[PDB]
Amino acid sequence: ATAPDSQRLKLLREVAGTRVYDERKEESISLMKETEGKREKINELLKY
Amino acid sequence: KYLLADCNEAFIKIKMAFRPG
Repeated sequence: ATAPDSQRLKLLREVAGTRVYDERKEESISLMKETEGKREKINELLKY
Repeated sequence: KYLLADCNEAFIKIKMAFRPG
């Protein structure tokens, strides 16, 4: 009851069942950006 | 990653050449 509001939002987020989706999406974004760098490298070397 | 790899062995195979001199 005396726990402040941030973990209240986390609690209701877990009740929604989407407590998975955050760590999934920021797990995805890092791999997304590094593959952006890889594919950009592919494009300059493709020109080569 | 595998397509990046494919591009890597592409990089090796394009650089070869034959000079009898």
